[PDB]
Amino acid sequence: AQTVPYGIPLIKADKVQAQGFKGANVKVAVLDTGIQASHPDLNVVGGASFVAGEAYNTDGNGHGTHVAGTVAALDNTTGVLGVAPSVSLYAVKVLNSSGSGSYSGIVSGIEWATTNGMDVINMSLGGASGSTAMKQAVDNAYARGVVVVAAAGNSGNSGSTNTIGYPAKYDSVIAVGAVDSNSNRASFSSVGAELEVMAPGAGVYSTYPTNTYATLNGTSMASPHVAGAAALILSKHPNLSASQVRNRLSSTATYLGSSFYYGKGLINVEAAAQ
Ligand code: NA
Ligand code: NA
Repeated sequence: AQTVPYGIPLIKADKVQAQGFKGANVKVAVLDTGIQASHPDLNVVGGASFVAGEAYNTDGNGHGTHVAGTVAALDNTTGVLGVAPSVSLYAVKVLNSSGSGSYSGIVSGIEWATTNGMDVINMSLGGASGSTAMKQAVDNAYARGVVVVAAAGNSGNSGSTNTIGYPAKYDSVIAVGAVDSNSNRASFSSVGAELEVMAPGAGVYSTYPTNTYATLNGTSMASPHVAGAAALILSKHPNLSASQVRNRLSSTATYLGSSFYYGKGLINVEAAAQ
């Protein structure tokens, strides 16, 4: 009745969940295209909208509900299952239905999450260039205790070329890369020195607008696995700092190969949340 997306077992989320740690009472904001809050496998407690004309609890694109689903789709007898199924989900709409947003929508969205007490911030969005506003934004959210996790990018490797982008490029934000189910890197996964960890990314099946589920590809999909894993780490050890969580994710990761392609490795929430 309920589907267990290959990702959950691949990062050992099921192990920690069996320990009784499901991300409960941990606040998680998803800066995206909105969230089809009425979806039966999702529980959006609240959020804000920084895109004109669109509320925060609707997903005109689909990307948002998908990424929310990876982090916290309700542990029940329907749909899929999320990495941290008991987390407090927050929809922070910063991308419109085309999957585009402005530096100010995004900056406003981060500023809100930091103000409102979010523990983890997930950003499955990016761009070629950053901004002083965005950099200072993520720097504060991080310094204030938030775990900012961002997609690395989907530009492959152009040789020496660092295809990693903002917000992921910055050092207060964890840049996540995508591996398939065989634990191999994905052709689209951006490469660069600031690549931190690898989380499932190809063939990711999750919640999709209009009460259904779809399969997507992208580091957009890798990202919520880590935003998710940070939540299980925080529920189990709520006294940890963002740097302490970040370190556990990266330090216990399973080595796959060169960091310019894999960062420290594929993540392991069981060893991390140890
Ligand atoms: Na479910
Ligand atoms: Na980074």
